[PDB]
Amino acid sequence: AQVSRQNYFNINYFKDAASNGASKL
Amino acid sequence: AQVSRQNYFNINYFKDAASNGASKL
Amino acid sequence: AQVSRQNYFNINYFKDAASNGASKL
Amino acid sequence: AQVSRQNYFNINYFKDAASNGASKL
Amino acid sequence: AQVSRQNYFNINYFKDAASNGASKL
Amino acid sequence: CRIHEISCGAHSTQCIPVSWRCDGENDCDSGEDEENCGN
Amino acid sequence: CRIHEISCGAHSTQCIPVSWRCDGENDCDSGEDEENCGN
Amino acid sequence: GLPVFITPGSGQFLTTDDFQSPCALPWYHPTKEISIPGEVKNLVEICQVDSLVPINNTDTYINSENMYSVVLQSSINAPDKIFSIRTDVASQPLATTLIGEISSYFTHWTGSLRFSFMFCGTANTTVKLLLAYTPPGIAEPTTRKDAMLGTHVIWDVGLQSTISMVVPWISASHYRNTSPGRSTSGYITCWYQTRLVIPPQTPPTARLLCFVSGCKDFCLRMARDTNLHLQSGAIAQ
Amino acid sequence: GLPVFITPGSGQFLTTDDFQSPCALPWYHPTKEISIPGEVKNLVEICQVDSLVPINNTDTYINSENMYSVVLQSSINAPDKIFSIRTDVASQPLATTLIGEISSYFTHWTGSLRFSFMFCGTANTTVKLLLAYTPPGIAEPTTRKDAMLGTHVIWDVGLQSTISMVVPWISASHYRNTSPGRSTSGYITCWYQTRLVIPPQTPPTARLLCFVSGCKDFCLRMARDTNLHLQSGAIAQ
Amino acid sequence: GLPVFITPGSGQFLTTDDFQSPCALPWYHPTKEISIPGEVKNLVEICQVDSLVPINNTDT
Amino acid sequence: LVVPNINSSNPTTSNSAPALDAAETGHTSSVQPEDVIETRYVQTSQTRDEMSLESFLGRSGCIHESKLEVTLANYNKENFTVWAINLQEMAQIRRKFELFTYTRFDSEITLVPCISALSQDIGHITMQYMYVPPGAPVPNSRDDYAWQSGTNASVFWQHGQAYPRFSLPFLSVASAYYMFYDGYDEQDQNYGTANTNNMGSLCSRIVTEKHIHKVHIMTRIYHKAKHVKAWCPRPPRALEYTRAHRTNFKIEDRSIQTAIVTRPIITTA
Amino acid sequence: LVVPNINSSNPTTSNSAPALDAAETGHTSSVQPEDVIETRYVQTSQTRDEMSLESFLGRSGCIHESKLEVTLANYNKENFTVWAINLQEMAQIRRKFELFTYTRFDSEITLVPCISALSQDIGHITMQYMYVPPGAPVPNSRDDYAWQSGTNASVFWQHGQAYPRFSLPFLSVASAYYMFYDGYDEQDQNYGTANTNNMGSLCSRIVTEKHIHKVHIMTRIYHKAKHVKAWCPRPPRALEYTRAHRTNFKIEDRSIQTAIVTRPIITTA
Amino acid sequence: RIIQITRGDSTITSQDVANAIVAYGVWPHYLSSKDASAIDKPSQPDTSSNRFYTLRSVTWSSSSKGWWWKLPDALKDMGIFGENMFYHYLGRSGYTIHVQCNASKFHQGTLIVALIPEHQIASALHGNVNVGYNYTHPGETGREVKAETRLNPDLQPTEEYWLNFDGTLLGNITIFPHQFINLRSNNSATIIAPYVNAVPMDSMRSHNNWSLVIIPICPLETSSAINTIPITISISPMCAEFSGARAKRQ
Ligand SMILES: CCCCCCCCCCCC(=O)O
Ligand SMILES: CCCCCCCCCCCC(=O)O
Ligand SMILES: [Ca+2]
Ligand SMILES: [Ca+2]
Repeated sequence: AQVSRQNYFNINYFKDAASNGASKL
Repeated sequence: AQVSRQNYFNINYFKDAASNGASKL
Repeated sequence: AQVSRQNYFNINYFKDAASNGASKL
Repeated sequence: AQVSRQNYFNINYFKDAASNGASKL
Repeated sequence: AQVSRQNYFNINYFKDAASNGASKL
Repeated sequence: CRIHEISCGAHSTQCIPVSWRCDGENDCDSGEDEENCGN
Repeated sequence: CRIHEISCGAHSTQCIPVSWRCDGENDCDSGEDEENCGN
Repeated sequence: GLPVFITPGSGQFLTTDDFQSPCALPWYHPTKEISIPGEVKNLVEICQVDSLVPINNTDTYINSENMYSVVLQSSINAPDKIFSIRTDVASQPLATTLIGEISSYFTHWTGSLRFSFMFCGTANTTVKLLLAYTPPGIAEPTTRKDAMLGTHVIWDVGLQSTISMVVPWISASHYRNTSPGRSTSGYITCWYQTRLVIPPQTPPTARLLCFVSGCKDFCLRMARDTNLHLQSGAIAQ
Repeated sequence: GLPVFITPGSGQFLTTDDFQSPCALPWYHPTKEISIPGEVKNLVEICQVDSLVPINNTDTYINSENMYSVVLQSSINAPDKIFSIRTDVASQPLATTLIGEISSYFTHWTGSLRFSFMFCGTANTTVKLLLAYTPPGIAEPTTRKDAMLGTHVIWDVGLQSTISMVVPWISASHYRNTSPGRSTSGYITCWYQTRLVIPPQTPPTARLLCFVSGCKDFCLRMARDTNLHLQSGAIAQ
Repeated sequence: GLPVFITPGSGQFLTTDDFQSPCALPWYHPTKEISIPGEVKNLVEICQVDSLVPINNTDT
Repeated sequence: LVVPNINSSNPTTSNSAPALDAAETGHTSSVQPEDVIETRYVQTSQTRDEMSLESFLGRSGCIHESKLEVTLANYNKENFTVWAINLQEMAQIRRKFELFTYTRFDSEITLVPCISALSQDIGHITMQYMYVPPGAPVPNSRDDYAWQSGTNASVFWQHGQAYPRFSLPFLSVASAYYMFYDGYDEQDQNYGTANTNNMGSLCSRIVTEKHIHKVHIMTRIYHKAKHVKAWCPRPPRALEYTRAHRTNFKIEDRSIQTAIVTRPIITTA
Repeated sequence: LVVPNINSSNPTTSNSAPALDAAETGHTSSVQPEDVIETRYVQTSQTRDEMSLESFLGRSGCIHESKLEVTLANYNKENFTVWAINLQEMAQIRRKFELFTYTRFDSEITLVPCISALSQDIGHITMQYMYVPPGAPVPNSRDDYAWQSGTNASVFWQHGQAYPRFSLPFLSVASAYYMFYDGYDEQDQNYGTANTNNMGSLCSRIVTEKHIHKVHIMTRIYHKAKHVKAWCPRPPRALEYTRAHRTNFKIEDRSIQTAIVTRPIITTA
Repeated sequence: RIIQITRGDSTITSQDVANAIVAYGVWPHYLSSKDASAIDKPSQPDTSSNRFYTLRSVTWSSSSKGWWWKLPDALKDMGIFGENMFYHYLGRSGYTIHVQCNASKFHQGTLIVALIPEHQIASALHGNVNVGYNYTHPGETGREVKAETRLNPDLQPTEEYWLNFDGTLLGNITIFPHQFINLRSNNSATIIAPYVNAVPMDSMRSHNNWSLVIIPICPLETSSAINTIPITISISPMCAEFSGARAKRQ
């Protein structure tokens, strides 16, 4: 899945909650 | 194929049983 | 998404405006 | 394309016969 | 896009003519 | 704790190389490595 | 600032190794590292 | 192996980056979150809060409340200046305030400011001041006339103690620097429109406080390290 | 880990590359762009502008306007040469001109050039010149005959001061080098078709300026470092 | 970062390899090709041509 | 995340006074530009994205510098470190988080090794970092069994390996970390955040077996917060920090020094 | 992005003269080949892609060389640098951008470290680069707290790590950067681009703790512009640059030297 | 071939000209509700300011080398436009510039009239030296090319016209909005310029968006009795706007 900001892709490669990148708002 | 935990992708890149990551429950 | 020039793919891997490659015309 | 063994993906990244991985049976 | 030779994938990652790999015949 | 190089400005404990000999920074605990210099 | 190697062509400041001794390039501020050479 | 290619910048460590990273505690299950009143989502929420301005910052009062209030005299019959200050959010003496301190965490700012004043004299004490904002590009105003020619507000004390007035954002560019140089965003002078007045048997002086906050307008950007706080030499554990 | 493979060239730094690269200022929001008249999208926009040619580059006039004009004599009754110059855009004295300087930033060029001339004598002063372009492959023309056998224009001064003429692009290859060697792209000689003429009581001399610009045709390629500007030893901060 | 894995052979330089590689001259536009008689596509085209044999190769 | 725009206003002359209010309430007088000045009409672009908590604490900073001095002789009996985990030790960071009463978040830890050479060469160095939770056995010798790490989480760094890094889920046995804490012990002692924020300890130890070069390992620790939430803002700090888990500020024979600058007179700034 | 082709023309003999015009207007006489010579018909291929602004300033060049000399003794009190940020310091680049009055763009910064060895060995070096915005506290010692970087953006480089690099959004508080600026201070002083282009400063500092080898770190800085726009072209520069943010050119006892070559006579080139 | 311009209560005419040129091709106009930052109602003096203001004529002779005025400034004393300019902090405007200069069918010369944005001059000295405010704000008078020492002269802009006063070569001066006055042809130039600058509005005092330049590229020769003609400059602001009103500054 890819989105818009202030497009680009980004799936979480890691099996765990914390490993994810920064949140959205 | 990608799933939910405690989403993310993960296919086994290796041709063998053991090489796979950790199991599920 | 991939295009034609003077084909090839290119998605922006980064979450920010500036990080993107060179513009088009 | 991805298959079953003793699933997983595997496309040949190389333009030549020999470069391919091990055969199947 | 992927083809047959003497299958495999290959997209040009580069934005320019010359950067491409070897031609076909 | 000699080998003609490393040597603390103290009778005991470990040793400090020659680079910090009257340099301005205090290296050996005793503070003798910086005592009576200014030639 | 000795150790038989590094040594500025000056009475004070830091020190310049032996490689720039009468080589043509001026290294120590005083300019004495290049003074009276040509043997 | 999928043919790849290394990139200029690789393997570097950037304090502001944003990447994924394996976890050291697989299968851990965070404690369930709960109902914590008063949450926070964006710093601006704060800047919108009135904090008190250390108006009186003379070596005299310096470390007591008295630095936070001002004194009005019943014996001054005339257009006299009372106090003034630069505007630039991260300037003196604003910098120590809520909004201020925070602004001090960024580099650029923009918006309108909300200055409020509260009179503390007696209930029968009355006055008429004049809060005024003089747009940059000139010099601090020396006379009342010279001052009121700009944006102002004739505030009359009566029942409601407070009165808020605004310092419109009036710059050339859209944003301005938190930390100014020799530049300014104007000043707020304050004068005697009439005269403090009292009846018989009353304190001839009255206090005047001052708060500040940002408007719906206000906004910051460019994260940088605050300058209003340091650490000289280690902290004990 | 997805099996990958490193590539010849990896980790190198190329001044002309083009890759993505994390940002040091996450969430920054550029100041909104605005209405700035006269924008620019492509250097060619410039080359299409007439700039003045330093025709008169003799050690004499060298650092004054007078290098930009030429002088015509009322006392010359005959087919006399007036001036000439090589064509190659990045040559002398063109190189110092708008188009020139820019061409000097690339390696190959191609297109037609637009040379304009403006007569400055008196209003009753009249003449008839002859701008001529002699295609490379030979030598500068010594006589008028020898010259006009090529592409030319008999310009007659009358009311409209100007007159533009063109140097067709006439090469063997499609493109040519900005910086030539011993090679050329022809010359532009200029002669007296008739004779400068005046009435009684008038300056016996007149000035003649010269501009240059590229045509719809014109075009450059191969980015390289200009040669018409250097830096010998550091710059003060 | 997408978890990857390095491969035996990586970073080597092979005179016969075949990979992509950034270009040093972005936006350059090759001179248009043209009508050059007698082209060539495959060496065999040549071997199919009669050449003379140095039959008499005596020191003489 | 946008900011409203500013509407055009007109010369009012009403019986209602929005400018006049009363701060005694404890509310921030809600007055806007328009209400006080014939204003223009502006289409603001400005964005508050950056001012989000996630953008604020969303930056990595340093929280600790662990210097280890290698000692030839008694190798296996020293050459190892320990550390009471916490953010309380480094102003910069601490000041920020100490901007809210409670906070919740996951953490991105990043390491930065520096080998200061003491002999002519360094050889081959290899460190190990183990996370020892409260209750787990602390190491006591460069060769203690604990470094087997049958369960604790350790990360190995060798020379020439890029900075290591890893992620950490919100620990604590509560809904959030306590930035402050007006409470005590079950033995009425230790007033302070120390009363709770016991995350255990972080230890390292050079792995490379007994060798020839005396050297110094200096590993700095950086920390970025992720997925954040925070409650009850507090006024920011004003004086140098002195000790961990305590607010104390009075220092050994030195004046109470703020950041507020002084001036000659108030009728000129 | 193409160029029109050239149409075939024919021997005109008309009453209208397109060749004849008047440059007094300030317009560039719009005359084309055809109008002046029985011409051919050509199908031009040529492309102006390369001549785009994005292709021009779209190349990385150097803007600064920051040399740092390590000094054993007083280690923590020096061995660090500072730098007033700007493009004004390196002809090559500067000349280009100084080709337009105003410009807007994002930037790609790339670093290039070089360790000049002074002892027989280098050991293990590790640099740090911090971006300190105007208003932020400048470092003053290889050990100043500022290097904690709780918010500023720093990037670490160690030996054997590939060149670092990062991207930067269009800064400034305006719509574009000022290449020139006929204005002054609020205190009628400092005529010049210096009046505005205050981007802060860039600092570095060797991280590796006190050690044994004297060495020299030379880090060059490269910069490529991206996503560009520019307005009001200006005539290019003609004389060596002397000082930043000023046009000045007269130099200490030396002639005014252009690039225009001289010749003997104008009737032979 | 003719022309008639009207502005405020003023009107210029010119029996013979080279059809006026528009700066960068964008007619002036007021400030867009979408760009502005100034959040207060701008004042638009209108006809009382957007009129034609005529300067102080300078003299051109067989030896003059050039001149120049900076804009705004130059107008700082011209009525309301002038006043307003100081009474406010922020100002915005574009103008129409008509440079007149008649002569005779028996003369010859040629002037280059160029309007330049952000014209940053250079002092004529070596080493750390700048230019003094006072010298780049002459007023309706302008700055002439005089070769003969000045005062506290190390804050003096160079006197090297041929280098456009900045390290560029006159001759590429054309890259800017400009016209030519060539006695044998026209007798007046005309430029209309919009507001150019990287921000909505700027301070009328501390910055000159423009800068008019006039350089005789062609010696003013003649055989007539009058061997010195004057050159006059008339300017008219358009769509004037001021913000942040307060006291008048000195
Ligand atoms: C293994 C690396 C250790 C990093 C631990 C981060 C925990 C932060 C919890 C805050 C406790 C405090 O108030 O100091
Ligand atoms: C941290 C790396 C610093 C690079 C900063 C690029 C900013 C360019 C702005 C132009 C200002 C000038 O005119 O010199
Ligand atoms: Ca010592
Ligand atoms: Ca030397």
